[PDB]
Amino acid sequence: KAVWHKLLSKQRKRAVVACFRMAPLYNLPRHRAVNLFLQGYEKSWIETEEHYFEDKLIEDLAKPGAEPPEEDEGTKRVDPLHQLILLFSRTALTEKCKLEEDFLYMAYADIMAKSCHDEEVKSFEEKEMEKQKLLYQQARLHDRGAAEMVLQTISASKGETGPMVAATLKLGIAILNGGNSTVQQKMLDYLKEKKDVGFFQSLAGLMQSCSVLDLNAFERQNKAEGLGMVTEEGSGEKVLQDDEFTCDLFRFLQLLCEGHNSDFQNYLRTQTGNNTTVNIIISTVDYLLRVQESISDFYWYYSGKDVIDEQGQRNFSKAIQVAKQVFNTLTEYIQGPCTGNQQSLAHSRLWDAVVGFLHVFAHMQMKLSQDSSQIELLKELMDLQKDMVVMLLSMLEGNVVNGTIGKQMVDMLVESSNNVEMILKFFDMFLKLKDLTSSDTFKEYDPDGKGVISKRDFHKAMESHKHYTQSETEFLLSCAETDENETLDYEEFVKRFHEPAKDIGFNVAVLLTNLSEHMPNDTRLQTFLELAESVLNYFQPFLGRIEIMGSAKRIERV
Amino acid sequence: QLTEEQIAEFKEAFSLFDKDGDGTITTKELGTVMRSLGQNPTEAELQDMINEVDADGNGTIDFPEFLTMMARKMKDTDSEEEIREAFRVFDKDGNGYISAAELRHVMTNLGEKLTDEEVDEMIREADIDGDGQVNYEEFVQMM
Amino acid sequence: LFPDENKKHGLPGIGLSTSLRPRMQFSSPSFVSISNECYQYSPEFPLDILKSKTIQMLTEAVKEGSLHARDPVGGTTEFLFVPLIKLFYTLLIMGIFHNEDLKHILQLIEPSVFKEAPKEGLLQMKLPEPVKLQMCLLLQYLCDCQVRHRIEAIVAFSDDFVAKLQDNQRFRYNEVMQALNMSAALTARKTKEFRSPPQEQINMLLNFKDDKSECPCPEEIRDQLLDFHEDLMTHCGIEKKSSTLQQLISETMVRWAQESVIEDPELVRAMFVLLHRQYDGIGGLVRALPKTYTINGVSVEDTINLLASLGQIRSLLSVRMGKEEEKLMIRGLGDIMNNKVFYQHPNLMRALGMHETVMEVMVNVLGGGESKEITFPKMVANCCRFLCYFCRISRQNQKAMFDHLSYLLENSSVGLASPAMRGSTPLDVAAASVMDNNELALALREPDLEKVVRYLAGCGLQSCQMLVSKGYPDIGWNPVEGERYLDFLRFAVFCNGESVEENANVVVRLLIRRPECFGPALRGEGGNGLLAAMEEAIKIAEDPSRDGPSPEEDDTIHMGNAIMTFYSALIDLLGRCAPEMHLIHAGKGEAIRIRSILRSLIPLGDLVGVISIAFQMPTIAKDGNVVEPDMSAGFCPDHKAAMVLFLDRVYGIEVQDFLLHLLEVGFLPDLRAAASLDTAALSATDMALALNRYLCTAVLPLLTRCAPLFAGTEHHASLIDSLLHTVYRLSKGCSLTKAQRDSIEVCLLSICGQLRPSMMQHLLRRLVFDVPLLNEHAKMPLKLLTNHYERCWKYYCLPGGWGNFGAASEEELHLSRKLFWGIFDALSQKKYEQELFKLALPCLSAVAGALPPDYMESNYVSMMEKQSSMDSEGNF
Amino acid sequence: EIQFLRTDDEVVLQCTATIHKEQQKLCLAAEGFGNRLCFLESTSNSKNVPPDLSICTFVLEQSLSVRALQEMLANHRTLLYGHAILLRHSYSGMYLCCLSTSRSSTDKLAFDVGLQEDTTGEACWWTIHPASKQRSEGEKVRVGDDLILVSVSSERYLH
Ligand SMILES: [Ca+2]
Ligand SMILES: [Ca+2]
Ligand SMILES: [Ca+2]
Repeated sequence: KAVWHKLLSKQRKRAVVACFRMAPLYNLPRHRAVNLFLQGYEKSWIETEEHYFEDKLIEDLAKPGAEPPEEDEGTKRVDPLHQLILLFSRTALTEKCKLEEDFLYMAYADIMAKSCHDEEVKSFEEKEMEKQKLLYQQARLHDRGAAEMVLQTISASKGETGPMVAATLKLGIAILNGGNSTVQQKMLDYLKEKKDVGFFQSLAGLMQSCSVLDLNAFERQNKAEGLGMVTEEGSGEKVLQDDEFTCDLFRFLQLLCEGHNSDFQNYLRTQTGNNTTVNIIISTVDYLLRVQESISDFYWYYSGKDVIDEQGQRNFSKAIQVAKQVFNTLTEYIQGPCTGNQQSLAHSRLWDAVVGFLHVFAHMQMKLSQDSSQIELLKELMDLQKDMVVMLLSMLEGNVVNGTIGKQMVDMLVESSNNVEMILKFFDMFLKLKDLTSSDTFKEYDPDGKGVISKRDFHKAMESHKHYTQSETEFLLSCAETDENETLDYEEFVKRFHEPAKDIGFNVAVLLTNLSEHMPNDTRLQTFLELAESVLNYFQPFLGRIEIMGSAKRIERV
Repeated sequence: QLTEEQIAEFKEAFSLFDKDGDGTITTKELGTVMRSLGQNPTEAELQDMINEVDADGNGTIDFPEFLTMMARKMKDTDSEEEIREAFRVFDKDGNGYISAAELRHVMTNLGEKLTDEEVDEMIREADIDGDGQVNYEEFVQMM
Repeated sequence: LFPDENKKHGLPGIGLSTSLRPRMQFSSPSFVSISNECYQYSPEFPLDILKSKTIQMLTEAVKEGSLHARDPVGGTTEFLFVPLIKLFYTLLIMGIFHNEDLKHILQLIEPSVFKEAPKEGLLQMKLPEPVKLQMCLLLQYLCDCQVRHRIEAIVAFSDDFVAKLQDNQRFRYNEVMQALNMSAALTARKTKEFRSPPQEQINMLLNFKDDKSECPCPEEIRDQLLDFHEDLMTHCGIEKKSSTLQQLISETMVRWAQESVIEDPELVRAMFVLLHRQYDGIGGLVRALPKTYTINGVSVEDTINLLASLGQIRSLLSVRMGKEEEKLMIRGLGDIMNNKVFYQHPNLMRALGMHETVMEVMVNVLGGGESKEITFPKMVANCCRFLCYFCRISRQNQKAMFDHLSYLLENSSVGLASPAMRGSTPLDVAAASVMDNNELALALREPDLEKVVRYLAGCGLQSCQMLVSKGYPDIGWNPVEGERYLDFLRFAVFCNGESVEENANVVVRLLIRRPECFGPALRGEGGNGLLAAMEEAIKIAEDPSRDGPSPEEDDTIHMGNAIMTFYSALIDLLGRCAPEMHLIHAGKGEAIRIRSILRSLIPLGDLVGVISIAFQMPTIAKDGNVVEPDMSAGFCPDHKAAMVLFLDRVYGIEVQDFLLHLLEVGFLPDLRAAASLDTAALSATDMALALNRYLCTAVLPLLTRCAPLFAGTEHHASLIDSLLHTVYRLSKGCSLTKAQRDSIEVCLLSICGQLRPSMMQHLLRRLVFDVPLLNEHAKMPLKLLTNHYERCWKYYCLPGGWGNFGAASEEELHLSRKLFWGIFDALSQKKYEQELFKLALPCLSAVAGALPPDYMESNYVSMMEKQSSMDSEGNF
Repeated sequence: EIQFLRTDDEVVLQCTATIHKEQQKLCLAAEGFGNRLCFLESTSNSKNVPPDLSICTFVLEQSLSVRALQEMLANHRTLLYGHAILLRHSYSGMYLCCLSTSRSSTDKLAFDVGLQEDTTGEACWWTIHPASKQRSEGEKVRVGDDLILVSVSSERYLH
């Protein structure tokens, strides 16, 4: 009875706690609920309501209105869009200690940026139509002086991150999208003939001000949810403060040197006319080292934990996007065998950053493949690896036999030998998976086309195939996820693993073949070659190799 | 308007959460109970939800305020309904009479170790009817 | 929204507006009067006559201008139009125009658009640029009026929409509760709607849009919103005269721009801002709705008064700081504090942004004359008090103030040195912002702490310029500033009883990086130590030459008390920064390292000695008046409170030898002193109150948590008896508050329960003479006796008793018999009190069980029992 | 062109002194047998008194990161600022450590620094930090540059 009273109390505790927790909305007074409803209605409906008017507004604003009807008896009247852009340019050119935030510029730069882009297999006619339409929409703005204004605003920013700078960068990306040669020439001529050092100083300041992953803030957020604190913002943007700003800033610099604009590529490295020179090429590789250090630290934090949480996964995704954009920017500066930028990056701190990325790729891929929940993160990481290998292949451009860049690159590979070994083992394993699943012994285990193979049948198929070791057997079993029936779909397994291996490992195979051919007498390289024989033999049918006479009047293999 | 034995049952229910015995439920005193039931609260959440019940604003609800929140809800028949709700779920046998054999089996869930034989000495005290197997009527005698 | 069934826009301005607006008050300009109230408010003017003449003159100007006469009024079109349009705009802003006057004056602007179902309006007249700008202003005002009408219609719809939604939620909740049980209702996903915070509940309810349709609201209620939203979109224009002000403005701005190259940058800016407003009508609501608030009818007058006070304070921004302006803004701030809406509606308080206005008014004063010291020091004090109270109002206000934390801590040194200003400095505003908010403490950053650490280092390195200028002795450091900079760090590191380890590790690391923040004694080079520092501070406190300036009393910063408070605050901060006990049990290297560093910084012997330091008891004089020792100058129990906190949180009491040694050296004398000050006259003394507070908040809970260590103390017999007697005397004391009495009861019950049976004979010989009275004070003794006689029942019953403990000496048995008989009689002849009878019966039963039924009382009685020495009169 | 301090290299930790208006170069010295405590030997007076570099040379075995140190506590390479190092005394074969048993040399905060045989524990490991503002954390350490070491166990500098 007394014991029963205690037993009843345990459930009675839940009742009182439940009624304390109970906070129904109807109990609230009318005005409180009405105010909360106003805020909720605002956020849910009014902000989400979207209408498209930018193209209409720009087209109406760019029309010269009734010039033959009304006679000005003066100079050719500037169109209203021209007047607006001139006002925005004059405000930036006005000498002030700081760039004051202006709502009108914030809104109209966004409108102009949307107007430029105005956004399954598209035909050639549709692609050309879209390119022509984009060129005309960009001409509508850069014919009125937007290319100069987007440079003046950056110059006046004085290396201070702000929404004004973000809008200016977005407008610059919009007008330079697709590699607009006319806009590139206009910007370069402006910079050269007014000798602007503030532009490059502000660019350097912004690139230093760009942020990276912060373990301290992320761990504080982790303690917050562990204690139970609700996320005030779903983004949680304390870590990686402005990913959009960083990506836009580096995409601007990439579109500036797109199409192999040798003049602007060289002018970024060395501003000859200006009194003071800033090395954007070196600043970019410094930021790359910073972001790779942050990514390595975040991986080290998640090394012990078996499963990656959603917050960590999203932070990895954002950091991967930032690093991918930086790698693309560095590729575009070293495209078009630009010898100066190639030498600068060779003597810079790119090599240790690539070494760090190699370790991250070697261990992160091993960790993620076992778990079947975050395959998207693995795909993004392997895309980042593909872009890194593209950057290295661009670094090898114009390299003669026994070249110094190739030698430094082989030294980099030697320094990162074990990580390269593990990456090569990964690719070799998941590329031989296709031959395993195409073997006729596995078809004899699963004669009908249902594809429902058992775990034990797959295990003995691997032994009959005999090409894999016991460690490989255990690792494929771990990376293979099946239901409680032990029934696994080898079809989805291979479509999930092999094709990614196929389309990333090609770049590694090409890089290794290039290095082997350009260094026929490097003893250390044949070790990697013999480790990658199986990958090379698999990719032999797919690797096209021709020789052409390069721009340097020397025979080059492509 | 609140019926006299209901306040008396509200007396004991108030003391079930007022461990310190002063008649004031502090946020920390309430908080330890909610961890004991499994939920993990923030201090702000507890202090926010404790403000609504506190009419005085002292930060600690006294029994007169506690009655008002108790009067807020319909405990018209929930008291004996929960008593029957337990008697139904404690009736693992389903015979309508709850045996003492599983009495030790559910009191162990809280962590008690009282001997098997002694409880049926206590159930015999509960079984003034002498059933030798406790029913709801004995549970009503218990509560 | 729409005046009639057909969805046609009404004329702007015309309509019923219920939004609260500032009151119009005017005073008659009479110079024969000798009053001064007329100086407030603006002079009266014939507004109706001015309105009629303005309408007539604008009509004449429009009709004459269209013919382009050679001679306009004033000689130029600008001279003719700009002043008249400026006066019209001023009158329109003030709101004098109403109904037909507005109709006529809008027809004078544009006949075609505003005609109600040839002459060209003002907008087609080939006007100069100033006139164009003044017309853009009028169009902006008309658009603002449209936005206000839209907001009012939205608030009108919300009234019944929320009412029906609340009724529906009541119905659904009732059905769900009939289905389920309240105890089981805590779980189950069906109850998540009702357990969610109200904002989240409304966010889930407003999911009508799109196709997801997971909201629990039914289609009948959904349709009302799915009609009102499209009506609002139509009124905003998101879906041959133009028929709309929006289209008229959109055409006019572009026409002007393509017609002429505008030279004035302001005209271009105004035209393009207005065009963007026309093309982004949804943005108007997006900006307006966060600043929209709803109040009940009863609060209207108080809201109007609060708005008037806010208007006065805001208008005083545009005037320069001065005597009368300081007086005015201080009085207005006080009015806002006294307003009830300031407490009841903090969301409106934050939406109006009064905290930003106070930010600006403090920034002006603080930046004015930094070299010549902060002038108007009362103003900074009032602003800081208002800001701290604003933080205390609501949690979101703390978040709002946390955004200005960088400026506040940069100006943390404005008025810390000056006393009587506590709670009125920017440091106090920062502390209130980051006080008891765990999320804010976590969000607090490291450089922010570094700034305070540098300030503390400077104050520990060099002296106080203001104090040495007023004549205080030039000691080598500033404790007055340090006792504030340490309090801020305490609030930053310690929150809600728990210690924020992330901030504690940073603070400890910076404090050991710069070791001169610890004070000259603890600096480490030729330092006399904490105990010697306290002794030197006591001596400098008794010395009047060095304690005061010796060339008001609240301004007098006693140097000894300042030093003692500095050291106590530093020790308290370090103890709060000490790692929690569970983390040490887990064994984290960082926690172990921090604990070891703190142990290295502060030795155990110094803490023991400082605790051993004794107070100065108040004494009664010959005349019969108690002389009060000064607490602005002297050794205070709050100083030892921090010492005990550090001892508990860093070194820890885990060994009985140390527990007993500490009890002998520092704790028991204080208990005896309280038991001696517990006399009737001395109870009300500040010393009795402060000592009781310190005891019941620090010492007694420590001995309660260290209760199990009292098990094996047989060879210390007298110490535990003295402790029990002093604690019981303190409990019998009267001045104690309810919490203090509860703490004493819990501590005594724990210690007595853990104690051996033979030791409490000396407590029984006092309890048996007090319990039979059965007064209100006898509640705790009954429970103590119940627990003891239940636990040690074998000791009395069994002839052997407890094997280790033994058996009674028959004197305990005689005392127990007397207790039993006295309790039984007193219960018999006292009036029934239910609580007293429910507590006494278990005690009586336990005593009856403990006493053997074969008990033989001895022809022994006691000789001269020292009853008088324990009787209440004189207490001895 | 410029060398870099890498693992398995023998170096001497040399500190400068400004006593009585002169720059005095001192080297950290310790001898295995007998006194384990470290002392300092003059090197600027090399022309007058021959220094004993035998007890002054140290070998840098590992340059693992702080996270690697945390992991191996829970259980050929170029030094980078912010990494944990393991200096081994060449003659004795005993690694440098913070003895954490102060001799009470006036300042009570500091501990004693000596040599310990066992490698386990966080006392032997030391974290390097860049004294130069030009140098950055993660950057490789130049052969000629200034260092400020921090003891992992005591969070104290070699002073
Ligand atoms: Ca209350
Ligand atoms: Ca049963
Ligand atoms: Ca029964």
